[PDB]
Amino acid sequence: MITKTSKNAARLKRHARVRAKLSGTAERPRLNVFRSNKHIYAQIIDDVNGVTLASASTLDKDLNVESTGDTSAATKVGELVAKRAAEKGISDVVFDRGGYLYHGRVKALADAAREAGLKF
Amino acid sequence: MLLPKRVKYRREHRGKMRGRAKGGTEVHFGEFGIQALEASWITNRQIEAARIAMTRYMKRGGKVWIKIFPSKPYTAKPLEVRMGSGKGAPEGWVAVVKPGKVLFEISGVSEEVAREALRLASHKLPIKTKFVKRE
Amino acid sequence: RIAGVDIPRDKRVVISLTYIFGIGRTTAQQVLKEAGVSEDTRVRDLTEEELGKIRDIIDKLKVEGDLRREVSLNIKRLIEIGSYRGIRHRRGLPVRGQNSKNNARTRK
Amino acid sequence: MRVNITLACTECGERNYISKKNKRNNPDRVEFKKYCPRDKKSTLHRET
Amino acid sequence: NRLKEKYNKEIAPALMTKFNYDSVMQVPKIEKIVINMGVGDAVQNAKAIDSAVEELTFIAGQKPVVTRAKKSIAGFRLREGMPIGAKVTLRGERMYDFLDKLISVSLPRVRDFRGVSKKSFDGRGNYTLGIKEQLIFPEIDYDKVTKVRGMDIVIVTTANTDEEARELLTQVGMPF
Amino acid sequence: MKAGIHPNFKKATVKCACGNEFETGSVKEEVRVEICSECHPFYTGRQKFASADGRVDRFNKKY
RNA sequence: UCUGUUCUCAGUUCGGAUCGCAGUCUGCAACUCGACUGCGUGAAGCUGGAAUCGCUAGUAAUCGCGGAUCAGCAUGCCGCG
RNA sequence: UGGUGGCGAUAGCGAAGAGGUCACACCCGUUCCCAUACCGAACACGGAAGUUAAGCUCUUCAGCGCCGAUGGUAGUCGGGGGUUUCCCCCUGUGAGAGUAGGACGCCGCCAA
RNA sequence: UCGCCUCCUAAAAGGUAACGGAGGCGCCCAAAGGUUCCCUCAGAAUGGUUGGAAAUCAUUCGCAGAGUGUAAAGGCACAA
Repeated sequence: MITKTSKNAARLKRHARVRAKLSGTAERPRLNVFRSNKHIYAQIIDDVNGVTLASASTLDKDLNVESTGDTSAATKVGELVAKRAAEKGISDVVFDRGGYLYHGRVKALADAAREAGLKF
Repeated sequence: MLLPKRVKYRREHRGKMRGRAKGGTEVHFGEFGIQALEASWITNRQIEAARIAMTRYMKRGGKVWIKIFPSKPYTAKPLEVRMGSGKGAPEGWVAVVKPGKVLFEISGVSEEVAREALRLASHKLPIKTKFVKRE
Repeated sequence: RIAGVDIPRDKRVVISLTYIFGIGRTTAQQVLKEAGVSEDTRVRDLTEEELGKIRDIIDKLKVEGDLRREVSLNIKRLIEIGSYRGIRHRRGLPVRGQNSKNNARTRK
Repeated sequence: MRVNITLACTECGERNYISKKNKRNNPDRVEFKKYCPRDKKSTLHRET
Repeated sequence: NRLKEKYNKEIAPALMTKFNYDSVMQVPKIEKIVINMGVGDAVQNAKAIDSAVEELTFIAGQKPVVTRAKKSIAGFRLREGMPIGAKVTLRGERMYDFLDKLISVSLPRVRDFRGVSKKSFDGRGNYTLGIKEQLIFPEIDYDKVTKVRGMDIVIVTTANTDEEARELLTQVGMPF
Repeated sequence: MKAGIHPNFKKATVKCACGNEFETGSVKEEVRVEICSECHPFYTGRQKFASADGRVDRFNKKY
């Protein structure tokens, strides 16, 4: 039983490290990502009251993507959270990676936000 | 001849004594103990003289059970010098003793011989002194 | 190579086989006479079948570490027997008996 | 052993800058990129 | 590949049904093999690192990593700087290729090998071999090779106790 | 997997003196084997040659 | 000594001492303490400072051969080529 | 059930027992993105054979650790005495592991 | 001994003397700065080489014993 370190512990460590200099306030919220190996989640968080303005996930009941976690599906769920902002217009947000490096599905999510015009 | 083999700072303040001892208020390790009533300084030579008195009178025992160790160094200037120009040289070591301090503990020796040994050695210390037995 | 240790390459086999432990010139002569290598052979030119059969005949003979452990076993047997001659090996003095004062200088 | 260096700008010739450097560790002539207030931009600066 | 299929097919189910594990996939498995040089001649000859960079690149298909002395020792004349030793780590299929090359040619090519002791573990189930010569395969340039020094092999498994690792390496084929 | 610094290896084959074939990857393509596991008697159950060499002098003077 | 092949300058096919195994002979008996043989092992030694020895018509140097004390034991000694 | 915040560890470290069809995570392969001075161990890319033992969530314990009052003392602001390298009395204040006990969780918002 | 820094004396804010008790400074760094990204040491136990209490490795424990350019004090492993 050689000790393999868990992914989530190191991810919470580096997520606290990136959280230490940014936190989504009122009218300046935080866009947070989870990149679990079957589904992709995005949230808009206000820090001072602990509320969620909008959120989006690949396990949603319409306009599903077959690959369920491809970067194409990440661009799709970026489009969905863009329409969630379109009902609830904030039109600016600070991106918060999970410590997930800015190359992957998080990069496709960010690029979907840029293409839809969500100001980072 | 009781010596701390290493000390951080070889010169330190004389200090002030007031109030009872923090610990050592009861004889716990032997069965007859001796207590201080008045607070003063007790030196290496006084500890050694009391131990020689006890051991040489009893000529037997479990052990002697000295309960204090001198850590405080005291300093003296050399004789006949104009006073000042720096603190003097360390001369010896002192165990600080507050009232209610057990000084020596005795186990395994009977009643009157223990009484005689503790009287004989308490006469060799500068402080007023009382016998005590373990509850 | 042959006994797990290397061989010289550009000399004759009846001499080159004496390099490996526990086997010698007369022994190499008498094994290679019946092996039929004509006593002048470079190892750069040979055949695998003759290499295999010399491999098994030097495998059957007492070559590689077994002579070392055999003489070690006999000499340690002599140590726990003691019996003078073991004391001579332990002290390093000459054993077969000689004038121990005059030369005695191959040992110690 | 550190020495004082004035740093003249490349094209204009106004120093505006001093620094400390070790001639044992850096025997070459140092090249920096520093703002020149006469030239109104960051310009390469020469060790004199 | 081949040892993956072999490992699964006649090591995993036999021992898991022998010792009645609660899940199949908690079977012990060899995790990696790490090779150490520890060559302390860099004070005397500092240029001897690329020496056996060549034949550790001959052993494994990827380059070794030069180790780093974490402090300075005066009695060994080791200042800080001038790094000592060389390490490499093998995992995946390259580790299984190393076990094939270690079993097939290397231990028979060792000409004094006897059955190793049972108590050669580190106490938890992770094994260390020491091999005193560079003689693994005959294209090691033994004829004009420079040094005759040794090699440290540490095989590391996920077996928590010693008995599981012992029976696993008997199923691999280590002679004891 | 940095290309250009790892030495290339091919799918190599392993040929024994007994004609055994085995597969590996190495710098070379085909490797000679002088002695192999199933040829060495130590692997093959009990030892064969040192079994004959394992005798001791059991005070055999009687001849 | 005279004709052929090899080694090609090396601690080597030099050199043979110590060591284990197995023997032959002599003798009541080869451990203390004999000689010799077959093996294997192969050591120091790459012509040696201060100084120092012998040698003038077979002389030095080499190569052997006998003999004497003695059951057996020469590199000692005597003699011969 | 997951994601995500606040509360001093009354939230911890451990000892036991369940769970996975949805999720989470193990696993599988490096074809290009990327990467390890060594590598798919991590960082990535894209799939889902089987797998709850671990990560995770629940039920229990005072083993360890943590929190912790009432009178009790030591110290002391302010008065007043004494044989004054220090003691004693007053209207007040009031310590610290030690015991009363608490506790191996309490509140939000989105997706089931 | 004469200037500057740090601790105690310094009497729970700040300040406070003595020829009182301990040290240090008259520099170093073109990275030993700035930013972006990623972790975790000191020590101990056990296995294996010339490897030796102690070169290098692998595993386990390890809230800080180690680091933090240099003296000390205050801070820091959500890194300083």
